[PDB]
Amino acid sequence: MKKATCLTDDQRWQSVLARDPNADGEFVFAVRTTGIFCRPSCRARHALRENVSFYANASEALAAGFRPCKRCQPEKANAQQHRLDKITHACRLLEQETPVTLEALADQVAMSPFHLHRLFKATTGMTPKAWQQAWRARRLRESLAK
Ligand SMILES: [Zn+2]
Repeated sequence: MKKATCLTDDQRWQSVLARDPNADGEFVFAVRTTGIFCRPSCRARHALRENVSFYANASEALAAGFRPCKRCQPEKANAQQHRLDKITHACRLLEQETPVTLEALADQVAMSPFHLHRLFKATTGMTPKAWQQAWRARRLRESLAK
């Protein structure tokens, strides 16, 4: 209830230095120099540890007489933003046995086969075709085959 600042200056400065894009409700940084207040999150190098103000909500700092600074995720913007989290979702989504369309997976991610194939290779390391063949090869080799 009521998105307020942290319990101390050090505790709040943490979220600021952390640059957590999911700080929707953290605290807006008021700049006395430029006279602007950044959304709860934000990570733009502005105002040192003395020339910066702390506001619970953008409405609070704005009323005081400051200009709002966007581009720091104010509310509703990034759906996920993550290469590892994306491929992880694909790996689970592609838990079928029948050959699935490549571009189809590209449709959900809204990217080309170069990104998915590259990302999947950067994390997984092996293509989806290798996974299926891996099980078959393991079942055959497990019987002292080859
Ligand atoms: Zn900002």
